[PDB]
Amino acid sequence: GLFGAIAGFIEGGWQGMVDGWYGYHHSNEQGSGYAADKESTQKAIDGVTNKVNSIIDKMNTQFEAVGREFNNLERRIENLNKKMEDGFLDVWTYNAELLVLMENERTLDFHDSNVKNLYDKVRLQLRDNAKELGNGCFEFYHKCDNECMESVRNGTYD
Amino acid sequence: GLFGAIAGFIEGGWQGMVDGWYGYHHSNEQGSGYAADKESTQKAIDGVTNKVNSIIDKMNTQFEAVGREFNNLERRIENLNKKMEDGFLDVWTYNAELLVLMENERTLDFHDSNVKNLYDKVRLQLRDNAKELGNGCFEFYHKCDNECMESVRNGTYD
Amino acid sequence: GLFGAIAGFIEGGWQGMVDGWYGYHHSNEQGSGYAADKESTQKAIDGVTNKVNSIIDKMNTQFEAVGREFNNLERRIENLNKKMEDGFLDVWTYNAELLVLMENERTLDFHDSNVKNLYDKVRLQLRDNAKELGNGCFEFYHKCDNECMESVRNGTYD
Amino acid sequence: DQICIGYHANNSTEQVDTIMEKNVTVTHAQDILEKKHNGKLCDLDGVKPLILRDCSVAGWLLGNPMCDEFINVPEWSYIVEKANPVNDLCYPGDFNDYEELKHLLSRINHFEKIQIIPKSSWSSHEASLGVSSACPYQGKSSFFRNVVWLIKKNSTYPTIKRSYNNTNQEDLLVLWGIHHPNDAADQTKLYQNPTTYISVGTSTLNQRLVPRIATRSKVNGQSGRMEFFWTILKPNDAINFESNGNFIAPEYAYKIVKKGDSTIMKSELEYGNCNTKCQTPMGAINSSMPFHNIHPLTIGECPKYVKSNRLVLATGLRNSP
Amino acid sequence: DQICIGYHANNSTEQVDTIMEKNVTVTHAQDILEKKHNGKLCDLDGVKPLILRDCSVAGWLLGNPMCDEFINVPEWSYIVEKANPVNDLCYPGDFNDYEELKHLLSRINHFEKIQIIPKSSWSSHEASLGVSSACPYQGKSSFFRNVVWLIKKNSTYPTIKRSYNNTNQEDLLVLWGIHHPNDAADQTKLYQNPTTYISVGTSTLNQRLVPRIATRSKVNGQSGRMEFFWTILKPNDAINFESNGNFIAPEYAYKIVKKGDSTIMKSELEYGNCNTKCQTPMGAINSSMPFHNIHPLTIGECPKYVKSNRLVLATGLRNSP
Amino acid sequence: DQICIGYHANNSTEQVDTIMEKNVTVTHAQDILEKKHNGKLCDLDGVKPLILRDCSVAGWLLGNPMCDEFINVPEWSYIVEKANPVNDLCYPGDFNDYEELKHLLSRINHFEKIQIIPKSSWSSHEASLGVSSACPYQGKSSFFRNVVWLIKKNSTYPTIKRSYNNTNQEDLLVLWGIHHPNDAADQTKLYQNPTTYISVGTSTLNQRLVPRIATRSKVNGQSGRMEFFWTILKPNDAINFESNGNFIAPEYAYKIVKKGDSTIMKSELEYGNCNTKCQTPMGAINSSMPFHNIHPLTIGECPKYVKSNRLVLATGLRNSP
Ligand SMILES: *[C@@H]1O[C@H](CO)[C@@H](O)[C@H](O)[C@H]1NC(C)=O
Ligand SMILES: *[C@@H]1O[C@H](CO)[C@@H](O)[C@H](O)[C@H]1NC(C)=O
Ligand SMILES: *[C@@H]1O[C@H](CO)[C@@H](O)[C@H](O)[C@H]1NC(C)=O
Ligand SMILES: *[C@@H]1O[C@H](CO)[C@@H](O)[C@H](O)[C@H]1NC(C)=O
Ligand SMILES: *[C@@H]1O[C@H](CO)[C@@H](O)[C@H](O)[C@H]1NC(C)=O
Ligand SMILES: *[C@@H]1O[C@H](CO)[C@@H](O)[C@H](O)[C@H]1NC(C)=O
Repeated sequence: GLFGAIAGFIEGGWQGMVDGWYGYHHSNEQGSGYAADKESTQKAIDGVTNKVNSIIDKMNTQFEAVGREFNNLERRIENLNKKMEDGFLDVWTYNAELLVLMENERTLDFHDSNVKNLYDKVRLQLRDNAKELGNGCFEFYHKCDNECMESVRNGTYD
Repeated sequence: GLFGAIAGFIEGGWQGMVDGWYGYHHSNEQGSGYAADKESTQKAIDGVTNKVNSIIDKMNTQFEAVGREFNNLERRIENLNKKMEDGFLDVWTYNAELLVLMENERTLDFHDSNVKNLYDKVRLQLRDNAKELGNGCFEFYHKCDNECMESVRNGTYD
Repeated sequence: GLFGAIAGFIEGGWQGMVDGWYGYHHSNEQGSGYAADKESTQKAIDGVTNKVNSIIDKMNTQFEAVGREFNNLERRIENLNKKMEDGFLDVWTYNAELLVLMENERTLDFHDSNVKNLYDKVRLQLRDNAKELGNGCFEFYHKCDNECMESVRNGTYD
Repeated sequence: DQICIGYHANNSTEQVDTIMEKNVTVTHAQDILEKKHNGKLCDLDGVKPLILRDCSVAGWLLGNPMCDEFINVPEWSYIVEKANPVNDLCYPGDFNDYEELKHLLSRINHFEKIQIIPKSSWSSHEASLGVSSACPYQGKSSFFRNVVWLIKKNSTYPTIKRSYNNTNQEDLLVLWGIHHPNDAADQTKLYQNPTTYISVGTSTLNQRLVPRIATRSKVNGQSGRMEFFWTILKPNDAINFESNGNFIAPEYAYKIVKKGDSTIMKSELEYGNCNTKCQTPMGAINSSMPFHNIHPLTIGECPKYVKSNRLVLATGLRNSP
Repeated sequence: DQICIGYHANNSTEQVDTIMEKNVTVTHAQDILEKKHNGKLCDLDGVKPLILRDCSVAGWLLGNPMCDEFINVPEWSYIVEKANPVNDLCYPGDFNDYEELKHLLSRINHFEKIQIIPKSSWSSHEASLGVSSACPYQGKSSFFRNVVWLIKKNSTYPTIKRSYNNTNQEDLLVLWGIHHPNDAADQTKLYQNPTTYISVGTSTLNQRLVPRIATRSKVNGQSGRMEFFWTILKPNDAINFESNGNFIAPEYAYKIVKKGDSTIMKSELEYGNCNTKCQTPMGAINSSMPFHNIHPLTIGECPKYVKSNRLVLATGLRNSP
Repeated sequence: DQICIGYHANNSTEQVDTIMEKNVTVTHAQDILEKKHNGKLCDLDGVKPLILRDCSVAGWLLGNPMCDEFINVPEWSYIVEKANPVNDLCYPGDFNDYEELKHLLSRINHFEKIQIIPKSSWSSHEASLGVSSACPYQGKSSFFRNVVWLIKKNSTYPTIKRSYNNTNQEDLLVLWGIHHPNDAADQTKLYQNPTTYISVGTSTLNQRLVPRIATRSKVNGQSGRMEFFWTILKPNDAINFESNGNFIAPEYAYKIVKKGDSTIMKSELEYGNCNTKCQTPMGAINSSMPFHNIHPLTIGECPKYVKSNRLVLATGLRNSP
């Protein structure tokens, strides 16, 4: 993906995080586990929900076909009528398939972007205090207990 | 935004920079103030101006409705004529509202991208010479006067 | 570009790399030269090929004009027939020119993204072992021979 | 001690398409295309359709004796007619401006049939011998129940001068016709007079019909032809008939009670005994999807129709194996 | 000592929409939709419209005496006609191929009216008694000023054989008509002869009109009907009339001087005494916007019409509170 | 010791457009618009077009003697007709429902011409004197080869009663006509009788034509007019003619052998002696491009038509100077 996080430098997702879309894994003497990042998950939920609503609403003004009949000596206009109705239905089928194709790609990149921004936020706080491992993880220099760990997730570390 | 700078790691814009779209704030013993970055602002102006022109020009070949009249026993074709004219106006209303929606989103992300690229350029020059604070700011290790300050903005620091 | 690599912090492309789209240049006591990065080049080839195919296929359901004739006292419907056929051809000309405009921009940004991701991958491995020069290059602290050099390209350095 | 940034995976098998890549597995997705119908014709907001079966719009309005089921029909939501209904125009001929009339019907939900010229009213002409073997009812030669085939009375056809003025508030659909015999002798036998005319007039209509006599192919054992005309009689307006033979006179005329959204849809399906909010010629739709791919021609509260096989939006992210 | 990267904010309150987010405040924006008109009908590039008021295109061309304002009209840019003009066809009837003629008008900017058959030219027939109370002028019974209601002269209607050949370079719009009386007696009183015809011919036209006699509703105190026909007479071509009664003869015919872009627009508005470069049936447009949402039917140099309430492009960036 | 990340440049001069920037030089690109044709009319999948040259669809079907080249034509792929063909309707007149017939032709690839009423069959009438100087063949006055101008035999025109029933499996295009003389004397000279009729009947047709006598402009030295009618005769159906003058009788009628995709295209071009898979009125197309900008009206396996001058997709990246 464009932002290099999802299936990039972070090789795979986490089956064990059911809590949200993005978050943290921590590991220390006291133990290990997953915490969803509530802020960026909720922003992501709003964004994707508004998009889906915008997509539906912009699509509710499509062409509506009407039944129309012509006798045997009105072949030209029966054909005009047919090519017109088929013409609009092709335009709207195109509009809908392409909008879905393009916005799917933007949705996947949005999640990538969100993951990278969260990662960078953590990187900016840890500074020289931790080794950037290369895989989404940071290895601390001094011991880091649960409330040290809670501190990073909070935005209060230093 | 996708690039994480605007209303991201840089919390807000600067009322005090009227000079351009992106730039610097400096603070030292001699004083403090704002300098627009002329290069990236001008690139941004060109980009956004070309876009608006492309948008207008691609939209100048729309369907033009024509007045057409039918007697009382030509209801079918009067209706065909109506559904055709309404049909094209709906397609073009859709095209225009969606183009605006999509390109607005790309314009906001373009500004974000520009801010992040400028920030990264400064980051690459400062190196270990300054503490990356996390909020758009870099804190110098040695004293940095106005011409030291001018040096970063210029691309000549080291 | 959005990702700041191509014609950004990496000032220009390499005439001397005919091997692929993205890759490395190395320089040490033993000599200097270019190696394409096969993985990211091949991913780029697939991506761009699928896009072009998707573009062609989504465009194969356009309006087809049909010859239709009207006598001297059928001017209204001859005109309806004309404005309908011209109407659809304008919609599809618009659809095609805009799809090309938008996807060209996404293709250039995709290459930028690929270059930046490859650069960041190398940055994460080199760590404190090398000076990030600012121009796409990393300057090693200890001597780095060909198999040290092969090691970075491989993803095995440390 | 280690902290990591990461993202959701799950057991999801849902796939979405992008311009660059196809069949991408995502943690969550939203299908927006309705692909199912019930395969039945149903009521629309409780209101039953007028389902003709074997009868045609012509057969119904003129009163083909095989279309007795539709002598008196309630308010309909929409109309259903087969591709080729057997019971149309039993005595062969034409229905003038037929398609424009079907078109008028798509904006009409209810007809009320009222007598305008009684069968008992004809004094100088025979009203009960105007039948044909082409239109049989219960074994006996009958005729279109809403018009009257007028014949000479004791070898005399006096010029008809009839007027109707529509007191009714509503608009009135008036049907009439003309008989085209196949030879000069049949003209004499039916009507006595040799060169005839039917003149019809309203405030807007100015018509004079003249019978076209010619021998032609026996359609339904019949060489004669009927040509049926219609008009919409405004309120406070009178329709004036004048004819000395070949006149198929209005007995009953339709009041148009209600004007509402409607269509005539083509279907070989019968009534399904269901209710729906969205009807297609293939079946009814019950969904909250924005799109459907069932059929272009719907009535009611319907999703937009597209020619797609699949419309699925990604909502979640790229799912890892 | 500290250096920071940052971006512009301001006091801007302008909002734009994106797919993901609505009402985003931006430092700068560009509205591209024209939402205003002046509410007037105006000249188009200095050139005044032909504003009929109460008269119709039929009433104008035939020369309804209440349409005297339009006996001689200058070059027009576009035409304006009300939804239902009172002054149309004062003597009731029909205008044959009327819509096709209105259509021809949208490609015509200037007419010059010339005499083709003088009123003084009729020798064997009365030309000054062909009037009606349905078309009154200054209290007196008059008639369509451009055609002539021809009557018998001293109880005799001799067959008319008239020819006109168009010397003019231009194309010529020739109007004529036929009277449909309501009984056999009125036929005699007006024309003497009982069964009549009007035959019209050009190089392309091959017409024979026959009067349809029938009693009908009194439209404007009149049971008789007029049916008006027209043709376009090419240069170097002759139009040949032949009739023995019921003939409404051409007096004046229109030369088509100019062919240019034009439309007939429907409006209840009167002349506004303004000039414009873009006119709609609701008012004139003066803007450099690429789009407008005023009305679909415009003439001139106009922005493209969309059904939007709002089209605003972001140019600057997300504005901070 | 130094390692760098970088990207491909080359000598490419290819440019692409984006919304933000125009004329961006890229290392690689893909043109998707076909801009070239050969400028010739060619065969379509080996199958030659019916190229009329100077003849019209009317001139061809009726059998204008100057259209002898098209007495017997093989299966065609598509038809080519000039904007204004000189050889149409040599004796002036009209072709009834002409456009609807041309429309039927776009769904027909092969005609086989068969005799329905032989010239030798006419007993009570003269069949060999029905010619005109308006339709000359080899210096001599001739006539439409597929219909017969019937005249009185020794000052007598007996009522014609002719029937044809189509044994053939196929559908049959039957052409006929009526002569409109310019005066009462020519009526007598040609047909003897003064007031005449032609009645045509099938299972669906119910026609009675009556000649319109009027003096009119001499088109091609001729004041008389011919009006040509047609029908499609179903299998197992009979066509019944009945006339006492002015009858232009069917000699030959067309069998419709093949129904296939076809069009009538307008071109001033002649046959090119080429083969193609995609034909336009301007020339043939040979490309694998998804798009072309040649002409809207094509036949065969064609790229989609757009009004563009340029459609180029970037594939590679921004090329450095
Ligand atoms: C994607 O999957 C669908 C159904 O699972 C399959 O029919 C299709 O062939 C696949 N497409 C590609 C390009 O692999
Ligand atoms: C037409 O001719 C065929 C073959 O003789 C015959 O079977 C059919 O009944 C005929 N139909 C009519 C209408 O004459
Ligand atoms: C956005 O603002 C407009 C006008 O300021 C308001 O009418 C609309 O309700 C707002 N939309 C949303 C989604 O809040
Ligand atoms: C029609 O009948 C109504 C009711 O008698 C009457 O008021 C009206 O004047 C009549 N109009 C005509 C044309 O007879
Ligand atoms: C881009 O190049 C084309 C042809 O090379 C030229 O005609 C056009 O003017 C250029 N466009 C711009 C905006 O410079
Ligand atoms: C019409 O009149 C012009 C001028 O007299 C003459 O040259 C032309 O031949 C005439 N044509 C006919 C059909 O009378």
